[PDB]
Formats: sequence, C-alpha cells, structure tokens
Amino acid sequence: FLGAAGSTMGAASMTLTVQARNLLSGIVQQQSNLLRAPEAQQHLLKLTVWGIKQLQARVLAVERYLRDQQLLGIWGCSGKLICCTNVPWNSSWSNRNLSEIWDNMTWLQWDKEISNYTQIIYGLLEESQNQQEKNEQDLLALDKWASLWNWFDISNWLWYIKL
Amino acid sequence: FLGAAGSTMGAASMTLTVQARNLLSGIVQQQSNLLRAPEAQQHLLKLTVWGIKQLQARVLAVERYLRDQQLLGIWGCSGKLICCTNVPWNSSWSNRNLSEIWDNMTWLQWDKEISNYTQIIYGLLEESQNQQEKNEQDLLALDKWASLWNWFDISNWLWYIKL
Amino acid sequence: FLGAAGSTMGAASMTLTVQARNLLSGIVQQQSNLLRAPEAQQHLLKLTVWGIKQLQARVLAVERYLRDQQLLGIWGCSGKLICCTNVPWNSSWSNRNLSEIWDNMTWLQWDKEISNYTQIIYGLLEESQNQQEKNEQDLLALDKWASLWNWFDISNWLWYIKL
Amino acid sequence: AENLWVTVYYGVPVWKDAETTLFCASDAKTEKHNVWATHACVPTDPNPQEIHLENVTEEFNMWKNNMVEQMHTDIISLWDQSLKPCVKLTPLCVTLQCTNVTNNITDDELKNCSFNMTTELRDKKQKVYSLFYRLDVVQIEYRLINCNTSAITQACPKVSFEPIPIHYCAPAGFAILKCKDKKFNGTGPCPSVSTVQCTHGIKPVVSTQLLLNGSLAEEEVMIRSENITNNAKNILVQFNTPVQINCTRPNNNTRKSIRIGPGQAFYATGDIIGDIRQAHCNVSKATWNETLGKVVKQLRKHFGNNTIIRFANSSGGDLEVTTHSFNCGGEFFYCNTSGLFNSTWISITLPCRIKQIINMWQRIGQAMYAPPIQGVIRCVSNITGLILTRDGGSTNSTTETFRPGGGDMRDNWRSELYKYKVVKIEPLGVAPTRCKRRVV
Amino acid sequence: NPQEIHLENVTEEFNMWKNNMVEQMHTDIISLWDQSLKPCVKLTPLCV
Amino acid sequence: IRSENITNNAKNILVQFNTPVQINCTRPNNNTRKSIRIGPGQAFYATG
Ligand SMILES: *[C@@H]1O[C@H](CO)[C@@H](O[C@@H]2O[C@H](CO)[C@@H](O[C@@H]3O[C@H](CO)[C@@H](O)[C@H](O)[C@@H]3O)[C@H](O)[C@H]2NC(C)=O)[C@H](O)[C@H]1NC(C)=O
Ligand SMILES: *[C@@H]1O[C@H](CO)[C@@H](O[C@@H]2O[C@H](CO)[C@@H](O[C@@H]3O[C@H](CO)[C@@H](O)[C@H](O)[C@@H]3O)[C@H](O)[C@H]2NC(C)=O)[C@H](O)[C@H]1NC(C)=O
Ligand SMILES: *[C@@H]1O[C@H](CO)[C@@H](O[C@@H]2O[C@H](CO)[C@@H](O)[C@H](O)[C@H]2NC(C)=O)[C@H](O)[C@H]1NC(C)=O
Ligand SMILES: *[C@@H]1O[C@H](CO)[C@@H](O)[C@H](O)[C@H]1NC(C)=O
Ligand SMILES: *[C@@H]1O[C@H](CO)[C@@H](O)[C@H](O)[C@H]1NC(C)=O
Ligand SMILES: *[C@@H]1O[C@H](CO)[C@@H](O)[C@H](O)[C@H]1NC(C)=O
Ligand SMILES: *[C@@H]1O[C@H](CO)[C@@H](O)[C@H](O)[C@H]1NC(C)=O
Ligand SMILES: *[C@@H]1O[C@H](CO)[C@@H](O)[C@H](O)[C@H]1NC(C)=O
Ligand SMILES: *[C@@H]1O[C@H](CO)[C@@H](O)[C@H](O)[C@H]1NC(C)=O
Ligand SMILES: *[C@@H]1O[C@H](CO)[C@@H](O)[C@H](O)[C@H]1NC(C)=O
Ligand SMILES: *[C@@H]1O[C@H](CO)[C@@H](O)[C@H](O)[C@H]1NC(C)=O
Ligand SMILES: *[C@@H]1O[C@H](CO)[C@@H](O)[C@H](O)[C@H]1NC(C)=O
Ligand SMILES: *[C@@H]1O[C@H](CO)[C@@H](O)[C@H](O)[C@H]1NC(C)=O
Ligand SMILES: *[C@@H]1O[C@H](CO)[C@@H](O)[C@H](O)[C@H]1NC(C)=O
Ligand SMILES: *[C@@H]1O[C@H](CO)[C@@H](O)[C@H](O)[C@H]1NC(C)=O
Ligand SMILES: *[C@@H]1O[C@H](CO)[C@@H](O)[C@H](O)[C@H]1NC(C)=O
Ligand SMILES: *[C@@H]1O[C@H](CO)[C@@H](O)[C@H](O)[C@H]1NC(C)=O
Ligand SMILES: *[C@@H]1O[C@H](CO)[C@@H](O)[C@H](O)[C@H]1NC(C)=O
Ligand SMILES: *[C@@H]1O[C@H](CO)[C@@H](O)[C@H](O)[C@H]1NC(C)=O
Ligand SMILES: *[C@@H]1O[C@H](CO)[C@@H](O)[C@H](O)[C@H]1NC(C)=O
Ligand SMILES: *[C@@H]1O[C@H](CO)[C@@H](O)[C@H](O)[C@H]1NC(C)=O
Ligand SMILES: *[C@@H]1O[C@H](CO)[C@@H](O)[C@H](O)[C@H]1NC(C)=O
Ligand SMILES: *[C@@H]1O[C@H](CO)[C@@H](O)[C@H](O)[C@H]1NC(C)=O
Ligand SMILES: *[C@@H]1O[C@H](CO)[C@@H](O)[C@H](O)[C@H]1NC(C)=O
Repeated sequence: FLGAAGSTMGAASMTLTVQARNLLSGIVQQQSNLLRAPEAQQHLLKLTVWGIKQLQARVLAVERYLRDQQLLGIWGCSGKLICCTNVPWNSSWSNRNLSEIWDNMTWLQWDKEISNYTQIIYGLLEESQNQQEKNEQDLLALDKWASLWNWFDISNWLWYIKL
Repeated sequence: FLGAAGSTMGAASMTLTVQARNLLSGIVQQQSNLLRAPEAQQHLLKLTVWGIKQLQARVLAVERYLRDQQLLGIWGCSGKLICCTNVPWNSSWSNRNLSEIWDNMTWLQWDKEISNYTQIIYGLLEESQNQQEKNEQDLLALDKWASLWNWFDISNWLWYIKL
Repeated sequence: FLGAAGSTMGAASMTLTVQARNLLSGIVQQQSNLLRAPEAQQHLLKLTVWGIKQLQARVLAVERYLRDQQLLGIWGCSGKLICCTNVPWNSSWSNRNLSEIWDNMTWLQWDKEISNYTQIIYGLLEESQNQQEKNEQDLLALDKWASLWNWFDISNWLWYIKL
Repeated sequence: AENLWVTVYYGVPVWKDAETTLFCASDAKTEKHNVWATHACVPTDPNPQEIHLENVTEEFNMWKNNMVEQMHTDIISLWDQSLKPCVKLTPLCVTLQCTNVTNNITDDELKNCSFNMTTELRDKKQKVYSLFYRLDVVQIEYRLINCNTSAITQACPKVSFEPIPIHYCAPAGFAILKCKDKKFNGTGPCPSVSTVQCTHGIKPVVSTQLLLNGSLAEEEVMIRSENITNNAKNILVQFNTPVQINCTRPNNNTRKSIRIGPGQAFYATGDIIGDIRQAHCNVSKATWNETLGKVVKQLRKHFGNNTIIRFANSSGGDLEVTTHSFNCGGEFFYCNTSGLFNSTWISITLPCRIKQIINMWQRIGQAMYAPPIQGVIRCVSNITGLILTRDGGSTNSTTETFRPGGGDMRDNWRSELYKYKVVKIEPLGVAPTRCKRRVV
Repeated sequence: NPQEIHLENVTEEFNMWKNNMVEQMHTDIISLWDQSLKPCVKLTPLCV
Repeated sequence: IRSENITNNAKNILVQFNTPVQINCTRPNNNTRKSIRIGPGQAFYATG
C-alpha cells in the first residue's frame, strides 16, 4: 500500500504493473476494522458519540468511492483500471517528452505539472466518449451488419474504423 | 443541468448528444456542498439536528443512485448511457410514428405516454438479456455439428435481421 | 426469492437459468420498506432509537452490496452475473466428477465442499485477470506504427463486425 | 513525435492534505467503565501494518496540525458525557459551621465541617460530620467555593481515571503519515516517511507543567517551538530518560456514605485513622541534575552559550498554572515545583496540596467533586518532558531565564501528535500515452 | 403483504436457547420502556 | 391576492405588496437591568 508513491512514474510503472500498488483495495478494504465491530459491543451507555462521527466517516468514504466509479462509467472505462481514450493530447500546453515523463518523474510531480486543465480534461473526455462515439454506435445498428457491404460505398464502415 | 428538459425529444436529441444534458453528473455531484462541509465545523453544541436529517438525505441519494446502476447491470447495459436490447417493441399498444416521437414530443409527454406497462418493460427486458442470452453464451463454449453448420435456424437467424 | 436454494445445482441450474433465482434483486430491493418510510413520519419525539439502528443496518447492507461489486470489478466480471476466468482448476484437491457436481449436489453442500481454499481461489483469480492479462493488453496497442497497416486480419474484422 | 493520447489511471498514489474525523481503537480486557474509552469505543486494535515509502520527503507541521483539535474536543466531550448521569450536589451548598482538627503535625490543612443535611424524606434533616480540605471552603462560617459559580455534580465512584491508551484510526480513503526521522524538530520536510493505519498507544493524560507517561524521543533531548524569537511561545521539550516520580499520599482516608433524599448516596471523607502527614512527591536529585544538564546543553545550540537560569513559575493563574497538577488514581494533586529550578550554567521532596472540588479542568462553570479514595494512595511513573516559556525582555545578551509555565491542555497532545499527518487519497490520474481506442 | 416462500428441500439446523433475536427484543423492550417513561412527571416531592 | 378559494369565508386571504411602507416602531423608556443570583451559578435578570 502506497509502497512506491515516491518513485518516478518509470519506477511507478512498477506500481501499475501491480494493482496500481494496491491502492484501490486499500481504499475499500481499510474499512475492515470499523466493518468488523460497529456491532460487537453489547452495552447500553444510553447515548453514542461515535453514532454520528463513525457514520459520517463511513458514508463519506462510500460516496467518495462511488464518485470515481461513476466517473469511470461516464468515460466508458468502467471496470478497467487502465483504459485509453479517443480524446487526443490536445492543444494542452504541457507538451513535453515521453522519455522524460515515464522515466524520470514521480506521480506527485506529475500532479504538480497538470494541476491546471484537469477539469478541462475531465470535461473533454466524455465528449469523445459520448457525443460522437455513442452517436456512431447508434448509427452502427440502424444499417444491417451484413447487407450494406455490396454498395462499394463501404467507407462508412472504414470511416468508423479510422476516424 | 436540465437545460432542455422542456424541449421535444428531437430537440432533446440535443440532450443526449451531450451528457444526457448533464443529468447524471448533476445527480452525483450536487452532493459537493454537503460533501465539502459535514466536518468543517469544530463546535460542540452537545446535540445535533442535522446528524439524522442530513444523513438520511445522504443515504437516500446513495441508494437511489445505486438502484439504477444495479438495474443497468441486470440488463447488460452497465457503463453505457445508451444501449440497445434484444427485446422487440412487443404487442405494447402505444405503437405509433417514428417521426412523431423523435421530432415532436418532449420527454415528459413521452413519460405520460407510456406511464403504463413500464414495469412490464422492466420485467420484459431482463428476460431477453438473461434467460436465453446468458444461456446461449453458456452454450457458446461447446456445441455439436450445428455451431459451425446447423443449416436451418441460420436462415431464420439471418431472417431476424430480415424481418 | 431463494425458491430453490435446497435443490441440487442441477435443479439449481434452474436457479441460474433465471435471475440466480432472484437473489440479487432481493438483495437490493428488500430495502424498499425502509426506503418507503424513514421520512413519512412527521413527529417530534425529541430523540430517536432507530436513528442509529436503522442507519447502521442500512449502511451495513450498502457496504456489503458494494464489496461484491468491487470484487467482480477486480476479476474483470463487472456486470456479468456468470463469467468465466483464465484461472484453471488448479492442483486444488477437490477434483471430482462433472456429472456428480452439476446433477446431484446442492449449493450449500457445494459450499461445504470447498469451504477451504476459497480465499486461495479469490487470490488466485485476479492473478490471471491482471498480472499477465492486463500486461498482455498493455502489450497490444503500444508498438504498431503499423496498426493502420493490417493486411491479413481483415477477415476476422469482417466476421467480427457482424458477429 | 506523434500526437500522444490521454490515458486515465485509476489508483494513482497521490495525496493531498485534508481534514476529517477519525475514531478510536482500543483493546478489551469486564470493568471497562473508563471515562476516555467510553467503555471500549472500538475494542478491536488489530495488527499494526506499517509500510515504508523509501523515497519521499513530505512536509509536516505540528503547530498547524488538525488532530490535536479533534483530540481536545474529543476529550472534553468524553468528560462531559461520562459526568452526566451522576449525582448532583446542589443540596450541598449550605452554610457550614467548621472547626480545625488536632491529632498530628502542623503544616498540612483540614476543616471539620458539619451541616444540616441527610434530607431523606423531604422532612427530616440531620447534623452530619464531614471533613473538607482548605482550598474549597471560604468564610462569610463557611460555604463551598463554587456556590457563587455553578453546580457541583460529583463523579460516579464506579468509573476510574486511569488513562488507557487509545489509537486514532483514519477512515477509508485517507492515510496517516508518520515521520521516522529521529531529528525532525518541529516542522518542515521529513525525509523518511511511513504509512500506518493508526497511531501508537496514546495515553491521554492530563498534567500541567511536566507531562507524564509520554513517548520519549532519542538521546538528543529535542526542543520544539513555534518560533524561538517570540517570547510568548511555549517551548516543549522531550526527554530520552524516564526520570521517576515517586508520589504518595500518606493518610488513610476512611470513606463515609451519606444518604440524600431518594436513592442518591453522597461520599464524604470520614474520620481518618489519625496520622496526618503531608502529601509529597520524591525525585532523585542526581538523575534530575543530569537531565537538566542535557536540556541546558542542547539549549545552547539555539542561542549563545551563556548564563541560563531557571526559576519558579511566577504564579497568579490558579493552581492549574503555578503548580504541577495531576491525578494519581482518582485524587487530584497540586505540587509546588519551586524546588526543581535553579541556575544551571557553568532525593528531592515536593510539598503537594490536594484539592477535592475540581473545576472543569479547562473551563469555568461546571465543576466536579472527586469522592475520596480509601487507603493510602501511591503511584509512580515517568516524566517525559517539561513545558517552558522564555522571558526575554531587556536581557539583550545574558541571564536568559526559563520558568515552567504552560497551562493549556492542547500542548500535551501536541507532544505526541507531532510525527503524524492525515492525507486524502486522489486515486484518479491522467497521463499522455501512445494508445488510442478501437473506434467501431 | 407477507410474501412467504418455501424451499422444499433443505434441513436447516435451528436453535432457540442460543438465539440472538431474544436479546435484541429484550433490550428493545427495556429501551422503549425507559424512553417512554422519560418525559413524565417526577414525584420526588411525594416521599414524605 | 392569494387564497385557497375566495368562495369560502373561512379562508385566509394573503395579500402581497409592491411598496415598502415603513413602520417606525420604538419603546421610549430606558430600562436598567438588574441581575439576581439564584442558588448556585444561575443569574436572573429583572428589570430594575
Ligand atoms: C556554543 O558552542 C557551540 C559548540 O558546538 C558552537 O558551535 C560551533 O559548533 C561546531 C560544531 O557543530 C564547532 O566545530 C567543532 O570544533 C571542534 C574544535 O573545537 C572540532 O573538534 C569539531 O570536530 C567541530 O569541527 C565550532 O567550533 C563551534 N563554534 C565555536 C566554538 O565558536 C557555538 O558557536 C557556541 N556559541 C557561540 C556564541 O559561539
Ligand atoms: C504513572 O505510570 C503508572 C504505570 O502503570 C500509571 O499507572 C498506575 O500504576 C500503579 C502501580 O505503579 C497502580 O497502582 C496500583 O496497581 C495495583 C496493581 O496490582 C492495584 O492493585 C492497585 O489498586 C493500584 O491501582 C495505579 O493504579 C496505576 N494507575 C493510576 C491511574 O494511578 C499511572 O497512572 C501513571 N501516572 C499518571 C499520573 O497517570
Ligand atoms: C527545525 O528544522 C526545520 C527544518 O526545516 C527548520 O525550518 C526552516 O529552516 C530553514 C533553513 O534553516 C529556515 O530558513 C526556515 O526559516 C526554517 N523554518 C522555521 C519555521 O523555523 C528550523 O529552522 C529548525 N528549528 C526550529 C526551531 O524550528
Ligand atoms: C527510490 O529511488 C531510487 C532511485 O535512486 C530507486 O533505486 C529505488 O528503487 C526507489 N525506491 C522505491 C521504493 O521505489
Ligand atoms: C527525453 O528526455 C531524456 C531525459 O530524461 C533525454 O535524454 C532525451 O534525449 C529526451 N528525448 C527527446 C526526444 O527530447
Ligand atoms: C533523474 O532522477 C534523479 C533522481 O530521481 C534526479 O536527481 C535527476 O535530476 C533526474 N533528471 C532528470 C533530467 O529529470
Ligand atoms: C495552476 O493553477 C493555479 C491555481 O491554484 C495557479 O496559481 C497556477 O498559476 C496554475 N499554473 C501552473 C502551476 O502552471
Ligand atoms: C422551445 O421550443 C421551440 C419550438 O417552437 C424551439 O424553437 C426552442 O429552441 C425550444 N427551446 C429550447 C430551450 O429547447
Ligand atoms: C409522422 O408524423 C409526422 C408529424 O409529426 C407526419 O408529418 C408524418 O407523415 C408521419 N409519418 C407517418 C409514416 O405516419
Ligand atoms: C409540433 O410542436 C409544436 C410546438 O412544439 C406544437 O405546437 C405542434 O402542435 C406540434 N405538432 C405535432 C403534430 O405534434
Ligand atoms: C395508466 O395507468 C393509470 C394508473 O394511475 C391509469 O389511470 C391510466 O388509465 C393508464 N392508461 C393511460 C394513461 O393510457
Ligand atoms: C427437491 O429434490 C427433489 C429430488 O428428489 C426434486 O425432485 C425436487 O424438484 C426438488 N425441489 C425443488 C424445489 O427443487
Ligand atoms: C459421475 O457421477 C455419476 C453419479 O452422480 C455416475 O453415474 C457417473 O458414472 C460419474 N461419471 C464419471 C466419469 O465418473
Ligand atoms: C442423488 O440425489 C438424491 C436426492 O437428491 C439422493 O438421495 C442420492 O443419494 C443422490 N445420489 C448421489 C450419488 O449423489
Ligand atoms: C476446512 O477448513 C476448516 C476450518 O474451519 C477445517 O476445520 C477443515 O478441516 C477444512 N477441510 C475440509 C472441510 O475438508
Ligand atoms: C484554626 O486554624 C487557623 C489557622 O490559622 C487559626 O487561625 C485558628 O485560630 C484555629 N482555630 C482553632 C480553634 O485552633
Ligand atoms: C441546623 O439547624 C439547627 C436548628 O436550630 C441549628 O441549631 C444548627 O446550628 C443548624 N446546623 C448548622 C450546621 O448550623
Ligand atoms: C521521600 O523521601 C523521604 C525522605 O526520607 C521519605 O521519608 C519518604 O518516604 C519518601 N517518599 C516516597 C514516596 O518515596
Ligand atoms: C469532628 O467533630 C466531631 C464532633 O463530635 C468529632 O466527633 C470528630 O471526631 C471530629 N473529626 C476529627 C477528625 O477530629
Ligand atoms: C513553594 O514553597 C516555597 C517555600 O519557601 C515558597 O517560597 C514558594 O513561593 C512556593 N512556590 C510558589 C510557586 O509559590
Ligand atoms: C537555589 O539554591 C539555594 C541555595 O541556598 C536555595 O536556598 C534555593 O531554595 C534554591 N532555589 C530553587 C528555586 O531551587
Ligand atoms: C487503613 O484502615 C484499615 C481499616 O482497618 C486498616 O486495616 C489499615 O491498616 C489502615 N492503614 C493503611 C492501609 O496504611
Ligand atoms: C517508564 O520508564 C521505563 C523505563 O524505560 C519503562 O520501561 C516504562 O514502561 C515507563 N512507563 C511506565 C512505568 O508507565
Ligand atoms: C411618532 O409621532 C409622534 C408625533 O409627533 C412623535 O412625537 C414620535 O416621536 C414619533 N415616533 C417615532 C418612532 O417616530
């Protein structure tokens, strides 16, 4: 857990050759202590201090661990820890070297690199995930899969596989 | 958010050419005010009025925003905002025009159209999603002469696309 | 709900020819009574006994109904009620008959069979799901300046776009 | 090169500094009637998985920390929660006709008070012996000292005040860092951090002017402050040597139960066995001379090596600021620590006075009444550090004076939550790569 | 409405002297007693 | 003019303005306060 967070992303390519260095299972499975005993107590005590504080911490962790699942759902990446997108690296102005990034830069320094435009990227991603990709998929079924291919106007299929 | 809810579904084809007009992100991300401060308070006050009311509102929003994810899971549509099904438009008796629906009718009037049979559709969908589709997929790891060549059903299999 | 839990897995092949005999919808939709009225009460009463007990039961059900979704996410099975894995039946020592298991054995007796090694299987599954399968997928789209240039793979693409 | 494409990554180990609620973790061991564990808040405390990170210099802070304010409001809320269902003593604020005692030595003292009470069936009152100290009766003959301030609810005698250690465990989606650098003074980048699920055993003691039973640092007696330049900034100091405090209270203290109305007893100190000596605390002068040698020989690194004097704490305040106040098994001491501070530049007794009516140990208002304890009270444990304040003034060059002031309760918990910090986890990260999706 | 479903085929072991619902019912009843009794009239002036 | 229905006579007729008419209210006396001690630390403020 977090075991190579200080490493560079090339030595934290090591982190995502393992389970993102166990980050997600440490997110949901560090609940196991307050999961093991909110109920082993058989005591009256007539009032509860943790009855609001532990509950607020618990549902805070749950909503935080669902917003990210919904955001991976909204970019077609649901289930997949590492997925790629149709959004290009745009005019976004931290254009730099590949062998600088994935060899000599930590994840935290990388967060300091692109601390701006992060909401720009998050707004940008679903655009290519949905507004044309879902509409192309909606086009792709309102034509018989094996009946159009005689016209010699087959590019539409080619167009949907290159652009 | 909700910005074209009064438009017709043709002008709310505009809504689902964008992120269903931002409906889902407004579902989960309008939590951010009670996410930003259930904890910025450092005050005793010895009792809490919101300690039940805010918590009940919060877990109400969470269970409502999980029942729909589970219902999209049960129809094989998990992740996908717009997906298609094998259930046909059945004997369901609001059979009408395509250029009437997706050109001149709002989403709310459409809800007033098919307010009945909605639980019929919801029961109907998982049937074609599971009871034969999952069983065909369970078949699809082993078969006899038929899988490569059954020469009977295939014409009807082509015929389903045909009619 | 639970309607053939006592049947053998061959007569509970009947259960998973229906919605695992309605188990998952009974998991999340038996909340509907405490979903229908934690709020229909308009009474002061100045204190609450259920304000901790019902809330603890509710978030207990929610975290239990999310750990399993995350565990299906970690084995690439997210969405799919029945999915297969690349992990073989290993040296695991309850090697026995196919026509004994899926004809004459209940689910509960089956749980009594493999009550051991269940955490071994759970640790074993993600290994073949990730440590080579995700790394093979990472090998797929990195090096192919010649991915646009494919000449003898069109046949699978054409087959695949129809079926 | 070619145009790269963005690739999301879910589970990137980055963190931001945040603030949230934590919770207990203790252990089970019946008679869990403790005021600070709220009868085993979380009785689990599992095995302490600690993970190093090897490669990150994270910045820390102890004077801007958030866990000390959470610990302070937790302790005052647990105090007022445990004190709530006990016996009120508003029928006690009456006129007392008192007189001295004479069985043993002078210079102790006690007042033999008697009042009209024992009111049981709302019609019958009785003349009742009682035996109060000074420092909680005043003249007019006598009344209690808190009757012009608020009511005087006594403690339930079944609960105890032993500080069993608690462990603050972070919620899910957060992490607790932990600096392992053995010379991290107060604030700044710690080069070698680590991650724990929860902290070590924190004994939540309450002691002014010499913090007790603490977690002692290494052989460099560290000096922590906010800045040395400001004269009104408390200079914590942390030891490496556990100097012992043999404290005691010599009398025998028979208890005597008084019935008040319906079923509410009241415990007043009866006639003692008859050996009135003074409550005191011994510290061996050799080890104290050495630990003062170490504190003064690592205080000359912060300014010029000249003329350190220490003094008694100019008083005023009350007993909370002038004397070393602590409780020793449910009896609240106040010990005149003048006799430990002379000029270090080149066995010890301590008279202790005992109050019984304690104020709210920070606030003004509600005030508890500690019932007496039978037998002879004797408890020993270690000191771990002082709390000093500089004086300064016109002393531009020499005769630097330090006097062990320090009155707040937060600084005790800043003396053990300095090597901890809470961080949130932002698992979602993007990065440009050479992969682009198969668009059907 | 009380939906009850048989299982037809399972011999499950039961216990009544190790049951947990009786302790929940007992602490529920004593807590409801002391909760309902709380805002009523004291009678400490009656002990005369 | 808002109501539930004008036909029922026992239905409150709200009315809403467009002009803020001012109300200059006052109380002319000076009202010294006087604190009274009651028992332990509970003051009581009576008009002196
Ligand atoms: C108060 O005393 C300290 C003593 O450390 C003075 O600080 C300076 O400290 C360094 C070490 O951190 C001294 O260097 C040492 O010198 C000795 C020879 O005397 C050598 O054997 C060691 O290996 C090391 O190099 C340095 O001499 C010392 N400076 C002095 C004594 O002037 C501090 O300066 C003193 N306070 C004042 C106001 O001078
Ligand atoms: C200073 O450290 C000690 C270390 O334990 C803290 O605990 C106190 O230790 C003494 C023993 O040295 C306990 O006294 C006696 O313990 C025996 C054990 O058999 C018991 O039979 C007696 O009834 C008596 O308790 C003492 O109870 C124990 N706890 C307290 C609250 O004094 C001590 O708390 C530390 N000092 C402070 C101020 O916290
Ligand atoms: C304790 O160590 C810290 C480590 O950073 C020192 O902090 C800073 O040190 C630099 C360089 O010496 C100074 O420029 C800063 O002004 C220091 N900051 C603070 C807040 O002091 C610090 O000097 C050391 N000493 C003390 C007493 O904190
Ligand atoms: C820390 O960085 C060094 C690079 O000098 C590297 O050799 C080492 O493996 C890194 N440690 C971890 C835990 O990644
Ligand atoms: C990328 O960065 C490395 C230094 O990290 C440098 O050696 C290399 O030449 C760079 N490549 C390009 C194409 O700039
Ligand atoms: C490469 O990394 C080392 C340590 O990680 C660092 O000292 C060096 O400056 C880095 N060089 C570049 C070009 O990033
Ligand atoms: C990133 O955003 C911050 C806003 O806090 C701004 O101050 C900074 O200039 C931006 N640009 C960077 C770090 O290049
Ligand atoms: C409302 O409907 C009219 C159709 O007459 C259309 O022109 C207009 O764009 C609609 N407004 C919105 C916000 O969709
Ligand atoms: C569909 O409805 C439109 C009116 O919205 C009408 O003009 C058109 O003729 C209809 N088409 C059919 C096939 O009925
Ligand atoms: C088409 O829409 C307009 C306004 O949206 C409405 O006035 C008209 O009646 C509609 N016509 C049909 C046939 O739905
Ligand atoms: C739809 O269901 C409602 C039940 O509330 C019923 O009254 C109505 O007749 C149904 N049919 C419609 C609106 O065509
Ligand atoms: C119970 O088992 C018998 C096998 O003897 C089978 O015939 C019957 O259908 C089973 N009942 C259910 C509900 O599955
Ligand atoms: C499998 O088990 C059945 C009994 O349930 C038996 O009749 C059959 O012969 C077995 N098959 C093998 C290959 O052992
Ligand atoms: C087959 O099932 C029946 C009832 O379910 C049982 O009596 C019989 O022993 C079983 N036989 C085997 C070989 O499992
Ligand atoms: C399964 O694990 C249990 C541990 O409770 C053990 O007692 C048993 O021997 C194991 N093996 C079986 C049931 O074959
Ligand atoms: C009681 O002690 C005080 C202490 O100064 C003294 O003034 C007073 O005279 C004493 N009274 C008796 C009766 O001893
Ligand atoms: C109690 O009341 C009696 C009534 O005369 C009085 O004499 C006595 O002095 C009172 N008690 C005290 C302590 O003054
Ligand atoms: C403190 O020292 C004195 C001096 O002899 C001794 O009489 C007394 O017993 C000591 N007290 C303790 C608690 O050790
Ligand atoms: C206090 O005075 C009463 C009066 O009779 C006496 O009996 C009692 O012993 C006195 N207490 C002491 C400690 O002398
Ligand atoms: C402690 O006792 C000495 C004895 O002379 C006294 O002078 C001093 O004032 C006392 N300490 C304080 C803080 O008053
Ligand atoms: C300092 O030493 C002198 C030596 O006579 C002694 O009288 C005095 O009490 C001591 N003061 C303190 C505060 O230790
Ligand atoms: C305290 O009083 C008890 C009661 O008789 C006695 O047995 C004991 O010796 C006394 N002294 C102590 C504990 O020093
Ligand atoms: C006091 O110091 C000793 C010596 O290191 C240590 O063993 C003990 O645990 C400390 N704490 C106590 C007695 O509470
Ligand atoms: C109200 O009017 C009277 C009439 O002159 C005047 O004396 C009085 O001061 C007024 N009060 C206020 C509050 O304006």
